[PDB]
Amino acid sequence: AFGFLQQLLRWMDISQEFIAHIKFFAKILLPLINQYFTNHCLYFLSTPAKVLGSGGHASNKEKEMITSLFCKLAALVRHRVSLFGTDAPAVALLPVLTTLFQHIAQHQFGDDVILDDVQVCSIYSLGTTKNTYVEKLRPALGECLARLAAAMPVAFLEPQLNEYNACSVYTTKSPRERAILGLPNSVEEMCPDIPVLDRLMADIGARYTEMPHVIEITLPMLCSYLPRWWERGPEAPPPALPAGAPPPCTAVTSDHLNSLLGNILRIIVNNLGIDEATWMKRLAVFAQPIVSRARPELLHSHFIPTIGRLRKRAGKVVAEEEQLRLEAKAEAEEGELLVRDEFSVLCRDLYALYPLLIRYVDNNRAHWLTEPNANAEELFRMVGEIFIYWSKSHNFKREEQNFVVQNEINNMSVATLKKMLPIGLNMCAPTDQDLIMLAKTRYALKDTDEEVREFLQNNLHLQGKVEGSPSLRWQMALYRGLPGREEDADDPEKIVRRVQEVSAVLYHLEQTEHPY
Amino acid sequence: LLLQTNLINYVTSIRPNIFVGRAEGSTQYGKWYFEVMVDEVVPFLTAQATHLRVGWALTEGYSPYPGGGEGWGGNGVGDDLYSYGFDGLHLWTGHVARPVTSPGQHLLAPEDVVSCCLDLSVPSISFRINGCPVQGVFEAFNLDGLFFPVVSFSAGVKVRFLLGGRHGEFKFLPPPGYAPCHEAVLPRERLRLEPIKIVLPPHLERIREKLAENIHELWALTRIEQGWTYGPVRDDNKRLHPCLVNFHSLPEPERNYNLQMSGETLKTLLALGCHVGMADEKAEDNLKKTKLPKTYMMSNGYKPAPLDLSHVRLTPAQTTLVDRLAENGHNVWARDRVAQGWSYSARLVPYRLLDEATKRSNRDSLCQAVRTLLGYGYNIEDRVRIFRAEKSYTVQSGRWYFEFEAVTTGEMRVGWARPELRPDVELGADELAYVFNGHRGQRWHLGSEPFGRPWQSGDVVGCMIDLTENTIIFTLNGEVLMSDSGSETAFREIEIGDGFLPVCSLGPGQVGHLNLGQDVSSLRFFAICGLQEGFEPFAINMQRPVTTWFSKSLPQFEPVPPEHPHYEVARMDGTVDTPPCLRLAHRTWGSQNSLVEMLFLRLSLPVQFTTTYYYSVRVFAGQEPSCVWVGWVTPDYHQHDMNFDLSKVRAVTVTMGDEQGNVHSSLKCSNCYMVWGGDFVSPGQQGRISHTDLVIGCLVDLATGLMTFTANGKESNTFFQVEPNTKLFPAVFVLPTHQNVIQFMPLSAAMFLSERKNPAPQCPPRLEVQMLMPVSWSRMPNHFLQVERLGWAVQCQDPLTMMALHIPEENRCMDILELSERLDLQRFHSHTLRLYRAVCALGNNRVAHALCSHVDQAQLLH
Repeated sequence: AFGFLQQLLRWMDISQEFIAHIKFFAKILLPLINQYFTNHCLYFLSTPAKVLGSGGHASNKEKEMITSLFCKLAALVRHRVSLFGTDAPAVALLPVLTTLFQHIAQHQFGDDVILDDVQVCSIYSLGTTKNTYVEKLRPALGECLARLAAAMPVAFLEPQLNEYNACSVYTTKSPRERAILGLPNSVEEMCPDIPVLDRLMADIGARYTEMPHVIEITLPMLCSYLPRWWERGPEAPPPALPAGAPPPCTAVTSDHLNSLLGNILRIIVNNLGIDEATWMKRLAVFAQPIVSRARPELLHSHFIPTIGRLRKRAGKVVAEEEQLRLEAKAEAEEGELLVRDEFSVLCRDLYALYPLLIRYVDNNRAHWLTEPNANAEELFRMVGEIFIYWSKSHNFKREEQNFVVQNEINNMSVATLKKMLPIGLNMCAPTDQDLIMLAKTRYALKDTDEEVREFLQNNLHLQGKVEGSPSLRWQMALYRGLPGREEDADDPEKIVRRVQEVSAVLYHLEQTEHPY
Repeated sequence: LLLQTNLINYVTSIRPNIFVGRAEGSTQYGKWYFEVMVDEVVPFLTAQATHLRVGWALTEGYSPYPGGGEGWGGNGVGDDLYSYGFDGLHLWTGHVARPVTSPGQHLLAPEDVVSCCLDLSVPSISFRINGCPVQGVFEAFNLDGLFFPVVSFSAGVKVRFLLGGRHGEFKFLPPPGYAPCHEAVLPRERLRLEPIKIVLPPHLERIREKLAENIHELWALTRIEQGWTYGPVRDDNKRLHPCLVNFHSLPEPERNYNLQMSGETLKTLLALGCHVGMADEKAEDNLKKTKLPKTYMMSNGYKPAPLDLSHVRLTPAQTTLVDRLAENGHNVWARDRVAQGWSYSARLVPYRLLDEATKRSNRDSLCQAVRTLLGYGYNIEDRVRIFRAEKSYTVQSGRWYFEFEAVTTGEMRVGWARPELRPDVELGADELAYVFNGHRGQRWHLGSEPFGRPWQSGDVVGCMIDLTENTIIFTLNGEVLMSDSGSETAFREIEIGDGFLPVCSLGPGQVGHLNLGQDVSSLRFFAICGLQEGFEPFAINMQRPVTTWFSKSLPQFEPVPPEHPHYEVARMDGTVDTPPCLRLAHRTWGSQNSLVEMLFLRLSLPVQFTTTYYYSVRVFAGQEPSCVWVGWVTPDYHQHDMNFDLSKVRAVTVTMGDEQGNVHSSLKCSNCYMVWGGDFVSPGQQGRISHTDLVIGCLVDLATGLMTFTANGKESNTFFQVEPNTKLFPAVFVLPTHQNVIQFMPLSAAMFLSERKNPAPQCPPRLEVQMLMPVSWSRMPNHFLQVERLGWAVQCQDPLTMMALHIPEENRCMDILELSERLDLQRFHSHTLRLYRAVCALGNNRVAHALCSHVDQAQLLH
C-alpha cells in the first residue's frame, strides 16, 4: 500500500510554485480513482488480512488528507475523497501509528471554524467542513480507542446547539450534517459535566461510567421532557429539533441495556406521542422525509406490547380516512369537465404524494413486523385496524391518474410502492374478514369477482353461502378456525362487509400489479 | 437363485462410554475386566430364539442398524470382523458359530452373570461363566481403534452392568490386575449408556534473572501473606515444611528445575514468531508505586511488589501462546506422573482430555507469572447424514410447506430436492437440490450464496414451495427470510421436473426435528405465512407417518455404470489364441485420480464342507506360498484393488491351465495388488494392512488343543512387489488358482453348476465387475425398540420383528420395504410370486405342500 504514497508530496509545492511565482498535475489525478476504487471495494481486508499495519497505513492515508487545509478549492476533487471516506472503518501494543495523536487536530479543525464564520460573507459557506458526514460515522468498526473517543468532541455540541433556534437568521447550511456528529454513545464510557467543566480531575484521572452509575444519566433527563412538552403546529418552534432529536434518542438505547431497559420504551412512546404533530396532512414537506429517515427504529413500541400505540393507531387511521374525500376532488374535476382541471391537479398530486410518505413507512418499519403475530394469535389484537383502514388502499387502487405520484419517488434517487402498501397488511387486514378459517369464502369471492359495482356486490352479499363438503377443510379449516376463534362470530352481513374489500383488492390491486 | 423371505427380529446393541485402546503414550494399563448380570423370562420368545451376546467392538463396527445387515438382520455382536462375542457356548466373529467346551453347557440363563476380561499388551479377550472358566479366547487381532464394551439383545430381557465404582457388587472376584472402571473412567465427563450411531548470553541472563528472582519472591510473598507462618510441627496433610526457607536453601535439583523450564520456554517461544527488542522497558525500573499503607508490610520483611493491573489487560494474542505453553506443561506433567511414565503407584487419566477443570487451573497458575513478567516492560506479541421422504410422496404441483427445528446451531441444511437425489454429493452442489444452510446464512444451489440471517438455538425454520409460479420461500419464526438484494426468496423459474421432495442434512453432533405436517399441532408456528396463503402442510391427510429414507454410510457393492465419466470397462470376446478379457480405462487428463478402487466379480465360489484346502498365487513359478486358506463353505468373490495410474490398467482375464483353472490379472503400468477377497468385505479406504483379526484361540488343558485356525480372512489377497523385483515397465501375469477337482476345470465351471464338466472358459452376461460405493440409501423403520441405576440396568419388554428379503448370491439381508423404490427387485419378486401361484396349479396340492416350506403361515399372515 505504501509503494505509491511518495508521488503525493512532489506536486503540492510545484502547484503553488508555478502559479504564485504539467505532468505532475495528472500524476496525482490518476492514482486517485485507482486507489480509491480498490480501497472501497476490498473492505474485508481489515480483519483477516493486514493484522497490524492496516491501522498505520489507513492512518497514513488519513494524514494525507491535510492537503485540503493547504489547498482549499471551491471546485471539488470528489473523485478521490468520495471513495476515500469509506476507508475509515478499514492488541495493546499499537504505538507504531503516530497520527493517532493527530486525530485531535483532525477532529478540531473542521468544527472550530464555524465560530469564526458564523457570519456566513456574500457566498462563503461551510463547504470546507460539509464533507465530515462520512468521517463522523463510527457505529461498529472500532480498532483503536486511546481514550480519545468523546472527551474533546463533546465540547463541540454547544457550537452546533447555538444555531438550534432560528434566531431570525438564514436557514442552517448543514442541519443534516450536524446530526451525524452525534454517535449513539459508542465510546465505551461516558459521564456528563466531569470533562466538560471539571478540569481538576480530567488531567489527573478517566473515571467514568462506573463510579457515576446513576449520575451518567443527566443529559437525557433534560432532553426528554421538553420536546415532548412542545406540541405546536408549525415547524418553526422545532427549528432544529428534527436535526437534534434523533441522536439522543438513539444513544440512550444501547446504554445500560443489561441494567436499565425502560429508557428505550420511554423514549419510543414519547416520540410516538409527539408524532401527533406530524399527524396532520401537510405542514412542512422538508421535515417529512428527514424525521422519518433519521430514526425509523422501534424496539418495544408496537400496538400489541404498548396499548398506547393502539390508541395512536386510531388517530392515525382517523387521519387516513380523510384521504377518500381528499381524492374525491379528482372525480369532481373528472365529472364531465365540471371545472378546469389545472387548479385541482396540483392539489391532488400534493395531497396524494406528501401525506403517504410518512404513515406507510412508519408501520412497515417495525410495526408490521410485530403486530401480525398478535393478530394471528387472537382476532382482537388489532380488530379496529382490521375492520378499518382498508379504505386507504381503495383510493390508490382506483383512480389510476394518481400513478403520477411516482414523481415523488423520482426525487429519492418502476416498482412503485402503491402495490406494496397493503402487502405487509395482506395477512392482517383480511385475515379477520370472513370465515377466518373456514374456506367458505372461496365461493363468495369467486361470485363477487365479476368487476361488479359496490352497491350490486352489497346486494348480492345478502344471499349467504357455506360449505361443509368432505373437501380440504377437514383439518386445516374448521379445525383451526374454532380454537383460533375465542368468541365465534356468527354474522353474515358483518363478514361479507369485509369480504367485498378482499374482492375489490382482487379486482384492482394485485390484478394490476401483475400487469404492472 | 430366488429371493427368500422370513420373519427376523430386531437386534439392538448398547454400550457404556468406556474408552480403552492402545497408542504411543497414554495407556491406562490397557487391561480391563467387566461383569454383567442377566434376568429374563423369555428363553424362547414367540417369534424365535432370543439374542443375547457380550463382547467388545473397536469403535468402527457400526453394527446397530435396525433392519437387514451383512448376514440376516442387523446383528450387533460377533457377526462381523469388528466385534467379538459369547452366548453361552459360542465364539462369534463374522457369522461363525465357533463352539467352546465348558461345564454346564447352557445358554445365558436367567439369574446368571458373565465376566469378560481384555488384555491389550498381548491382544486377548477371555470370558468366564458365573463360576467356571471357558476354554476359548480371541487373540492376534488389530488394535487400531478404541475397544468398547458392548452387549446385544432382543426384547424381553433385563440386564444390569457392574461398574464397581458405586454399586458394582462383583459376584465374581476380579482377576489379578484388571481395572474395574476405577482408575480412569469419564475423566472429563460422567458415566452413561449410549447406543452406537562461563559467559552466558546477556538476553538469556536478563530473562533468567527476571523470571527466576520474581517467581522466587512470588512464592514466598504469596505463602507468607496467605498466612503460612513458621509452624513447629511437621505436617504432611497441609504439607507445611518448616525446613523450607527462602530460595537460597532450596534443594539441589532446584537449579536444574529452574534452568530446564526456562530453557524449554525460550526454545518454544523462539518458534512462535516473536519480536525481540525493547517495547516498554519501563515498569521494571521507573515504576511509581501508589500510596500503600504499611499494614500490608507484615512481619515477614519481604516487600510484596505486584504490578497494579486491576483494570489493564495485556492482550488476547498472548492467550493462544499461554494455552500452548499450558498444553506443553500438561504434557510434561503427564510425563512425570502417569501418561508417559506409566508409574504403577497410588488418580489421573490420558493427557488428551484429562480434565478441563485441571487444565484451566494449571493455565491460571502459569498465566499470572507470564503476565507479571510481560508487565515489567518486555512486551511481546466423519460424514453428513441425509434424510428425505421416499419417492412415493413426491409432490408434483401445488403449494406446500413443512417445518424444521434445529436443536443445535451447527452444520445443517434444509430444503427441497429432486427425487433422484444422488448421494455422495453435498446438498446444493448440483441441480438436484434447493437448500438453505443457516450456519453462515446461505442458500445453496449449484453452489453457495449469501441469503438470510444465521440460526440461533432452536430457531424453528419453515420451508414452502409453490409450483404454480415456480417459487421456493423460506420463513424464520413467522417472517420471510430476505436476500441481500431485497428479493422475496428469489428462486424464479424452477422446472417442475419429476416433482420435488423435502430434504434435510445434519453434520456431526447436530440434532434436528422436522415436521411434515402429519398432525398440525406439532407445527411450531403455522399461524403467519401458511394459513391464508393456501399452503398445504406436506404430510397432511395421512393416517400413518412418512417412511423418511436416510443415507447409509456402509460401503455396499454396486456395478460400475457404463456411463461412468472416467471409469470405463470393456468385454473383449475370447479370440483363438486368448480367452475373453476385461480391460478398464481411465481419463488420463485433468480428471480426478481417486484412491485405489476395489473391484469385485458378480458370482461367488462356495466350497464343499475342504477339497481344495489352499490357493496358489504365481506369475510363472511358486510365488508367496502359504496363502491363507479356510476350507469351509465361505462364499468367495474374485477381487482386484487397483490405482488409476493413467492410461489403462487391469484385465481380469479368464485363463485355463493344462489341467487346472487359473484366473489371471494382466497388468502393464505399475503396482496394483490383485487377489480375491471375501464376500463380507466392507471396509473404508486409506488402508492396506491390519484389516484381519480374530484367530480362534480355543485350546485344551495341557496346551494340546488342536483347534487353532487363522479364520476371518477378510482380505485374502497378496501384494504386488512380492512377485517381481526390477526397475522397468514390463507386463505382469498374476494367475491365482484355487479350484481343482477330477477332470477325468476353468473358473467359469465352478460358479454356475451347469457347465461343470465343460473345460472351456466362458464369460456370460451375468459376470460384471463391481465396486463399493461409499454411500447408499436405506429405509428408516417405522418402529423401534423401547430400550437406570445399580449399574444402569436396562429392560426391553415389547417385542418387535420384521420380514426381509435375503439375496443368496451375496448372502445378505435387506428389508423388503425397500422394494417400494428399488422398483426392479420388486418386479422380480412379483413375478416370483406369480410363478409360485402358477406352479401350485389348479388341484395340485403336493406342490402346495412343498411351497409351505419356502413360505410359512405366520409369514403369510404378517
